[PDB]
Amino acid sequence: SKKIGLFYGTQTGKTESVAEIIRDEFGNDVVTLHDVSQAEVTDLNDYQYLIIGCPTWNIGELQSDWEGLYSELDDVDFNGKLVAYFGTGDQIGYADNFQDAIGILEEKISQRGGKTVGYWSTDGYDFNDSKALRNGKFVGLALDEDNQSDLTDDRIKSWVAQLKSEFGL
Ligand SMILES: Cc1cc2nc3c(=O)[nH]c(=O)nc-3n(C[C@H](O)[C@H](O)[C@H](O)COP(=O)(O)O)c2cc1C
Repeated sequence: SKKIGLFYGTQTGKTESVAEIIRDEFGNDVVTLHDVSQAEVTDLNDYQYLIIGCPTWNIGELQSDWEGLYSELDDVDFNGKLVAYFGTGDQIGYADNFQDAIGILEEKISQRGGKTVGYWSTDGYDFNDSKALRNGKFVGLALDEDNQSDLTDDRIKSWVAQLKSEFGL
């Protein structure tokens, strides 16, 4: 399959709204949305191209539904999969743990064989520390709907263009 499986979690709905934007931005290239509150870890097996969305909560912690699946990721093999990440977070209120959730998820998924695509520049954010940092870039798209909502659509448009190349669409 060349459809993209987008698996997101949300507590206050912001990550879901951004997920819908990414689906729209992919245009006629199909992206299928999956809320992880309704998923089983084995649903991840169904795609070769995955997009993982998660907000960071409670000072550096996973969104609740994602924590449930996280615990079972050693039950899946991500070899042969290309995986991109996005997150929502607040760089002003949580400057020391900005986007940690996607960094925790990517470290596990890459341990299990997934190959990360979609690295994103840190220019234009004001933060101190992040578990999503990888040699000076973020592991994936960092969105901030609390402080930088006006930038979200442009950031998504750019990242989707990069993803279509990295997924070979
Ligand atoms: C109590 C609380 C703690 C938060 N902790 C973090 C954090 O550690 N890191 C961060 O980047 N954002 C943090 N956020 C910001 C949320 O990730 C952000 O509002 C996000 O858009 C929520 O996504 P959701 O609506 O999909 O759940 C926190 C927000 C609140 C209210």
